[PDB]
Amino acid sequence: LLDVEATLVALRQQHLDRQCYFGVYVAEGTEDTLDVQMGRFMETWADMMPHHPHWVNEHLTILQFIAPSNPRLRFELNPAFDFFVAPGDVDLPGPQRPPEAMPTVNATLRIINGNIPVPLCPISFRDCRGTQLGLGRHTMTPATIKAVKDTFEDRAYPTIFYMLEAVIHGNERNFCALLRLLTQCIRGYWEQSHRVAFVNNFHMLMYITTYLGNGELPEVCINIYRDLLQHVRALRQTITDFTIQGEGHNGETSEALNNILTDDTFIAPILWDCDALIYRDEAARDRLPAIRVSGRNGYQALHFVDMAGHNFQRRDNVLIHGRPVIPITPHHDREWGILSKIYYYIVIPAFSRGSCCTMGVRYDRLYPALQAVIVPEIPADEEAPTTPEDPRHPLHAHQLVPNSLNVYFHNAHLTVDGDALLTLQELMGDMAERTTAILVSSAPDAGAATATTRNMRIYDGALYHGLIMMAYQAYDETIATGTFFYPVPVNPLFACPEHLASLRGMTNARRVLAKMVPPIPPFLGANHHATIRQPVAYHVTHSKSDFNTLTYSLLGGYFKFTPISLTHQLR
Amino acid sequence: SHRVAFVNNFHMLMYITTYLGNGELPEVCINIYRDLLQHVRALRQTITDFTIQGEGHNGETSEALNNILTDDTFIAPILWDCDALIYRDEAARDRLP
Amino acid sequence: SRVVFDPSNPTTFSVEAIAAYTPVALIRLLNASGPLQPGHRVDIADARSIYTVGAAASAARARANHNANTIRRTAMFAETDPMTWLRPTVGLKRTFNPRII
Amino acid sequence: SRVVFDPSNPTTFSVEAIAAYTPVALIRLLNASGPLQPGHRVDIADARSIYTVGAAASAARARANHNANTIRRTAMFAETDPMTWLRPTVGLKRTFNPRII
Repeated sequence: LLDVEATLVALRQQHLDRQCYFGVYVAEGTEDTLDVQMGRFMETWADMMPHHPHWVNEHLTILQFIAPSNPRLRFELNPAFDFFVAPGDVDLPGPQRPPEAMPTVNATLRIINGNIPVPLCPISFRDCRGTQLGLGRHTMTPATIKAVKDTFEDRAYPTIFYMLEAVIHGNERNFCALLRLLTQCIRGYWEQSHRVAFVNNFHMLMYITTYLGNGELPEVCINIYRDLLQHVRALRQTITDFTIQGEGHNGETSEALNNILTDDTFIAPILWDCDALIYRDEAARDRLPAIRVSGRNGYQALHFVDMAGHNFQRRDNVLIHGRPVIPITPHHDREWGILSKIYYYIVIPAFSRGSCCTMGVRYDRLYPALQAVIVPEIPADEEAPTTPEDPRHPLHAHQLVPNSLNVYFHNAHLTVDGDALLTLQELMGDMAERTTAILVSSAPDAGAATATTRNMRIYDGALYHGLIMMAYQAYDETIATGTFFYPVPVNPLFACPEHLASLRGMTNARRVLAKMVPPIPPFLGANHHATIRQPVAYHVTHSKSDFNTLTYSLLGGYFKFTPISLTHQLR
Repeated sequence: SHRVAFVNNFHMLMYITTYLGNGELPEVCINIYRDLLQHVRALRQTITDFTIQGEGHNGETSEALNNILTDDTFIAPILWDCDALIYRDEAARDRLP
Repeated sequence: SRVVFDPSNPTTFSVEAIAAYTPVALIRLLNASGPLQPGHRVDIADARSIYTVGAAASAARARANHNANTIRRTAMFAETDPMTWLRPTVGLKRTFNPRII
Repeated sequence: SRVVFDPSNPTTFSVEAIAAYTPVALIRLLNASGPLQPGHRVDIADARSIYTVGAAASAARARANHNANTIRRTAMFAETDPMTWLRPTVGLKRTFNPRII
């Protein structure tokens, strides 16, 4: 199945000319923050597209794909490989601009069986396989389904939640300290529209279930969170069930030998602590790994950062938010990563349906905004007011001044006391410098690692201290567009054709150009070299069957296509 | 009377959802408005779904070359601002207006 | 004085002195008989508009009186700040009561 | 004194002396006209960060004033105890009110 040397030779023999090497080229970072690189990528990818890509038209039926007019027909030879054309005599990654060279034929590997083009593997078959997988497994209740659907589809999500999650950056010493404000804000947001909040970050709902899991919240939101967690656990259990146990090669055992969601070499799209990188480098240790963190190769992890010395401008420095209880140590356990991968790659796409995006934050602009508190002095031997109608309350007009935090909270229409707002000063202990990008690369797994596939290499990008926005709206003039966030999406799945309006210097030409092809910078990964590819994105954005069935079909599609994983699946 | 109002103008329900979308109104009227907006967005998405993307002539894009609701030369029956006229004069620039 | 019978009499100069409620009472009690001999050859509807800007000025006086207890209003939109470089700027939803004390 | 017009004037040395609410009111009334002749050639955004650490100090001052009635907080996690051998240790959920008397 992996003797493609002769076929590649024969393809290179014949003369073929082609241009538009956008989705096949990978670059590196020039140590800018995110924005100069984003603008440069915008201008380049605008003026460097001579023709249209051939991997984007996946709407064709089987008849059209078979018809001899199909240009990409001659390259569909092996079901486990992808034959494309790329500029030859170049090394990946390389410079920022692709040097001019003669185009040659290159062939990557289809790691996932779901990467097969939709014209060959239809959507109805995937949905039927998913409903065959989910025979009697755990399902979700229509109440929770409707609630999370409304939360995902709502455009009135207050930016105060994004700001709070950003300043928390996923740390227990922050969560447990701000627990007083969080329960109040959650209950207030819920008892206005019957909607559950804080579904962006994975490291929020487990904290909710573990801490506020005794009756602080009403019996409904805790039940919704428990249902979501139970669905994730049932998915993981199914991954365990549908493979044979009792064998493991030099690398990982049957589990990540068969699937990807249980693989440590794979990383989540959002990183908050550096334990995943430790797990990644310590898991494989055989396939030659490489990490690019904004320039120099190799990351430098350090403990918590004080308030005085923050150094918003830095290079090759990653935080871990100290420790809740000298070398670095992993924060959480190993299955935490598996749960995060399952969540982010199944439940978020199945509900957002290609509407969510991922963006970066600006702490240099966020922190000066949150240091405006106008909580009033309480008289001695007196009680604090609870309702905001009296002037003593922080949410009163007597204490409402422009460009403060109380105006933010009033625009959000919430009710908070004083100690919760005061806890922000203790939150100011730990800090967040900036969000950054990571480009990891490794050889194929030992299941399909032969004498020629080792030369092939996979490339995927990820964000550190990033953000996931559900539904961006450019019709909110209460806050300037791009005041704290800027889109930097790197995925065929998490792409956002509309969130780009928040980026500075956007034209109608760029808008309609990005409306067709998903904008991904080359220094963050190419489509033909990444793991998740366009077929799965098209499937998740065009399939309309259900939510449970969609999740199970995506799970079934997330499977390897190696001659070893086949020994598990066929058995 | 259990009835929603301000349905004559299109520049009223968008403002309602953008501003009174936190809980100022009961959970029924805001839900009605959100449902209407969702239906509009669904029709808009259907228009894109029923056409082939990736080609455009000297005029507008595939969307307007195929359908009319996505065309800028066409104008709404009621206008409150003159941005539609700017968009119309800028979009075609070929057919003698 | 403001006598709408002779159209040369009513003007915004005098309406400012008149209160907000009294002109409504004034117009109601005046008779329909208007002397046709006096009349504005200057598009009498201007006197109608003159009556509008006069009523707007009378309403402006009543608000200034009411503003004794109201709260000063601010900008309801962003991007309006002298030095936005220090910190960002947000609007304000006018959902309060002007009652202070 | 803290005068944001001349960028050399505002420093955290003076912001600590200023209160919590008055600087917000202070920045509000200051005009947009900033003298372009004086200016920090030292990454003026450091003066922004200087403005942040100064505001943190002012907030710390107001917090210390509020702590007169606040209850002393403890550790919310286990494993943090001088002599764990005598008896185990647990955290504490901060779901109380600082009001004492």
